Amino acid sequence: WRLVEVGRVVLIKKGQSAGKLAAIVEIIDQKKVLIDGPKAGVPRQAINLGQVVLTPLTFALPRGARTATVSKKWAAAAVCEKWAASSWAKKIAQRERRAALTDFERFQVMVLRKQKRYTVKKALAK
Amino acid sequence: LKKTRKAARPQKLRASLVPGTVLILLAGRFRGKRVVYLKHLEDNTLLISGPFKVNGVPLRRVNARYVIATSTKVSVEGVNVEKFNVEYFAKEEIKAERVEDQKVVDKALIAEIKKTPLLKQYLSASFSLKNGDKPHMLKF
Amino acid sequence: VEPVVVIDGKGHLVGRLASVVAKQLLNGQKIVVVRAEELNISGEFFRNKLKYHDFLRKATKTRGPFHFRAPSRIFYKALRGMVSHKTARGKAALERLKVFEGIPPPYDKKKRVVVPQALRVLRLKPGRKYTTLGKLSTSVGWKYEDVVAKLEAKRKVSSAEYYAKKRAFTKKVASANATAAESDVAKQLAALGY
Amino acid sequence: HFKEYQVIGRRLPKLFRMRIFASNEVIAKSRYWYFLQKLHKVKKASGEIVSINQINEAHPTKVKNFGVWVRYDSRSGTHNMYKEIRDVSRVAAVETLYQDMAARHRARFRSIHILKVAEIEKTADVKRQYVKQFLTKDLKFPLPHRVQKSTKTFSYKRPSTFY
Amino acid sequence: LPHPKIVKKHTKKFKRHHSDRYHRVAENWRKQVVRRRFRGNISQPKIGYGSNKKTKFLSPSGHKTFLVANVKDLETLTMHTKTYAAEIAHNISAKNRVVILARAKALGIKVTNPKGRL
Amino acid sequence: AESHRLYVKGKHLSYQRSKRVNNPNVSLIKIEGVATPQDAQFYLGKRIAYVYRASKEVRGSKIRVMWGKVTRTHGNSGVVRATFRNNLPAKTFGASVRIFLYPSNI
RNA sequence: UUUGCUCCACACAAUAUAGAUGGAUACGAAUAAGGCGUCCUUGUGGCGUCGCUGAACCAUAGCAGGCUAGCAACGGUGCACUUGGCGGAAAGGCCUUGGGUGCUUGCUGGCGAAUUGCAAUGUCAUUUUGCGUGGGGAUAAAUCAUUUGUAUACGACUUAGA
RNA sequence: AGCGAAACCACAGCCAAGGCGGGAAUCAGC
RNA sequence: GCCCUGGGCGCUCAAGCGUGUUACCUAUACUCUACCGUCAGGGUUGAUAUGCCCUGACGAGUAGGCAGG
RNA sequence: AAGCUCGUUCAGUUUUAUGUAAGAAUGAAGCUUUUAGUGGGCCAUUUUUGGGCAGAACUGGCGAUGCGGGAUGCCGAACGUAGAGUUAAGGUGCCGGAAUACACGCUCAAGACAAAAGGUGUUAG
RNA sequence: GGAAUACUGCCAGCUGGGACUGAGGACUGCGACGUAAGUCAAGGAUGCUGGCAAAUGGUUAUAUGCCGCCGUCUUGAAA
Repeated sequence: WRLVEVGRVVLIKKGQSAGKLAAIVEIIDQKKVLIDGPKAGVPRQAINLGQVVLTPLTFALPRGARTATVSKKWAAAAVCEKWAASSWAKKIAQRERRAALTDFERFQVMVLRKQKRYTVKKALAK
Repeated sequence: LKKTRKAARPQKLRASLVPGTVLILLAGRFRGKRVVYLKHLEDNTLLISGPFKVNGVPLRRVNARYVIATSTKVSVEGVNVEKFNVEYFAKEEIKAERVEDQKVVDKALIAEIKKTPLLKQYLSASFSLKNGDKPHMLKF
Repeated sequence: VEPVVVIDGKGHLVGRLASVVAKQLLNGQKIVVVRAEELNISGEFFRNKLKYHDFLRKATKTRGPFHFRAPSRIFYKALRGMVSHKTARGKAALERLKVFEGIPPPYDKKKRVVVPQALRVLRLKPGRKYTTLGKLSTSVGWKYEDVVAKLEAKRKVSSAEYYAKKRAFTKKVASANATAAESDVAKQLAALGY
Repeated sequence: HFKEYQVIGRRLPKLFRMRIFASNEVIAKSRYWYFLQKLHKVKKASGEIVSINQINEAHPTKVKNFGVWVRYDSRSGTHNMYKEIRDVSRVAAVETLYQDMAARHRARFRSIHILKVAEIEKTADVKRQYVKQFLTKDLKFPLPHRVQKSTKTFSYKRPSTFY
Repeated sequence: LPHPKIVKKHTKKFKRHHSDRYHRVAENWRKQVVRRRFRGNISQPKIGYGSNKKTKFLSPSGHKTFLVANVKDLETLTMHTKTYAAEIAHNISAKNRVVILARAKALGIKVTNPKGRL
Repeated sequence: AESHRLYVKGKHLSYQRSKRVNNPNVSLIKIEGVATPQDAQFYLGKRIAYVYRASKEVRGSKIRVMWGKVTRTHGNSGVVRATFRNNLPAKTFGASVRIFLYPSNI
């Protein structure tokens, strides 16, 4: 069960920082918290919980850590590598690439899909 | 009639249209087929080739607004398209020249098409939409 | 979009579900409602029961008010007031609607759908009272609830065996895909998004 | 979205000074003129606004337990009220107080007077439990019954509210 | 040619209010809720419906219809053949109709209603 | 290919109107998949075609088609206003429509 | 009623669509948790992990989709049969054994595409009905009349008879 | 089984309430 | 602050209440343009006329008055 | 409407004089004479009368008034016939054309004259 | 100590997508380009192309989306 806490890494859902990762530095109240993400370039600002979704990853961060301290802790924890290995980041990247596919790329994808399907069907029953 | 001041400024083509680009026709007998752009004609039409030997689409004049542009491009520098002109389509059953010229044009492009893998079969397949397709999102 | 959409009334709200179904019908979309006996309405049982009993006695005098007992017919009446009935456009829209208690065939062998914004659990605040509708129908005169449950119990059976067979088939397909991984075609597909 | 401005006046002297929160300088000037009559006997034509300048937060990057003294004109007279609000800036803290007053007492910009706002740098100084609970050591709590805005009209997975 | 789109503005001919319900009431327009131009009621003819001067009285063929009943009248249009077309009155016998048509064809004047009683 | 579709499908809702006044000169057309006016901006200027069948054989075929055009977006749900040289009959409320991909610019 | 009635095969027309233009693409239960794969000292159990949308899954390449050649398997699949099971809620559908017969774009080639002239939905779905043949199936019922008397204001109702 | 009118006739009517207004045809009660 | 005693369907973290922030719906209202008319100004004949024109404004309405068919 | 003749003279327009010499601002005439019709009350307001009610001195609005909104009877806006775009009032769950939009709390029965009083009803100083 | 950025206002800055409008009728006028001929988005649209012996469209019936008995009367517009 994901819980909001200092150092918790989160994904922004909407806004200019949408799709970027941030970390909770200090909780302001029940509905608003302070987040930061120097690596992603998102400026230090407060945000409401409704506009952000909590990720399952977590790292230790000093309470009220400044931008430099937040960046240093983020780099030390290497949470970015863990995020990429997560199935959620993989799905996001897959969706982005699929949406970026060209028509000729889509035709090649269809050809490869048919080739794979032939072998997969041949592998069954046997 | 007063001297209307409206000069015949030359047409300006969108940057997405470049010679050798793969075109898609949305209207006509060849609607849904993939074609290769060659040259822009004085009549504001686009000179294109199937090529004929690959998908059966001959050299035809088409309008840009009915053509969807694609990023895939092929070499078209070796094809001498200067022979074709607006007068080449006047009529005032296939003409003899229409076959030899088409074959000559396709000879200098079939090799280029075969250079890129799966490009020949890609052109041989007619483009069509599918359930759930969102053309605005798709880059084409 | 599917030619016909089947909506599962389980855990849903009568008001929002009826509103969305009517809006879709006006747009020219065919919709069918199943498991209507399990639909839910906001508020406690007493409030909903009184709101319905008072309706039965408000008079037009039998030409107007009808003491209709079927919960599916109650839902249709709820949706009836959200459509421009007594007109060709509204009446034609209602022609694309059907409501059945439980899931009778051939809808059983077809994929049902749910409305995310009409879920009773999703929109109703946790801890607040709610009405199951089935009890209201039983109390107001409905008597087929027992038979409905009895013949719906068989629906869960057989369907469970079909799900088990599909689970085995998907297990085999997943194994085939796993052993199929690392292939050149699979690697190319992964590189090209897919 | 309020804004903090410093407005002074002297009826064309003592140079009366106060802080005014308004969405724009025009509203700030009107509020300053209105407060002048309450503070003393002055009229708009008496003089002119010597200077008006917007005040920006020294550092809108720190959480501050703002202590605010606010007087409002209820339906039966005006009463002095004091509250503590946890926020990051004075502009947001005063807006939150205004929204809370409008939600409960139904007091709005027309009948709300801002007296003083000051930060609290020591624990146990805030006497309000609703703010005191957040002053403890790094804590954790869940967000049960989360929901997602389903753009599609139809859903096939029966979405769950888990977080 | 000088035959631009002739907008009739209001093609539907006006009818007397309530004339359909009562037989005795003729369809000829006559003034009296209609006087108050209430919503959903027949519109009242007014100055807004005036046709453009440059296209007033012009038939769809872009020529004015001029009644003719003698050779002299038809010849009078020799100067204005470009704009005025000939029209034979209903009282003209078929005997003179042939002569009128022949003269109009020889002078290039179009006949709005040819083949009359022929 | 089994599918030969080259036009984006949609639905016809109702003409531009108020609470009690409706102007049939403007038709509100809903396009499948569109959700916001920003997405609908791409469909502006695209020809809209309605296809219906009649028992009588018209001069060219048994099919009759109306040729319209797109004008501007409508609402926050992505609805787009459509104008036709001849307004569609009111009986087609809720019926489907064909939105072609031309004239295009991509 | 010149198979008159009926169900079928092919076969030409009218009739229109409340409105295809790839696929309604099947568990249950909770929403302060459920699945998936595994373990089993089988449980409200342990382990790895999935959600945060279908923005997907199945399919989709060929004159609107033809002819033909070669390679690898006998897999995929359009269709006529056949053994058997399930589906009574509106079951009227789900399939299952075995071959037969086309395609197979899983892979590699040879053929025609044009003239609709720069586009005119460029005509491919069935709902109902009408007329022309052949492959079978069965050949009845009701009203009046006659009358009844349980019925009976008059209708009506209830009867017996080749 | 006769012989053939008069009165009347803008047009209405099945009721829930306020702006004083939710179906073939004939036979039996007022 | 709200509750209890004191338009239809339905709505309940409202689709109720107060307030703050954006977008959208459309009157004969407003802004650009096509046309009729009235009102005002001006060009007009070493002939181009109660005519051929250019520019602007205006267009509700009973009795009543005037003008044109 | 009817002659003159001044092109300037005027104003339901706004502050200092003490109501104005205003070379303060803003906008843009006069005497006549005879010629049809014209004898209502009212919505709100004003002066603010007393004990329910009844007259009343006044200022905006109809009579002759369309149109959008309020299911229908005050707000907006006052009207040639048309094409195009933005709005007022009023709305954006369906009927009903428009966001089941965002943010702060409230409420269990409401919600689109009774407030004199009570509640171990709920949330704040 | 240093920039950056949010916000405000300007661009006689650039570059597109979409909707309606083509109104005037041989040149006289104000402007830009050019060393000059001449050109121009500069006191109102031109150039090219395709389908056609019923073409476009009109009256009418019927069904769909919305709207909705008369003259005189008191005169408060009224039943």
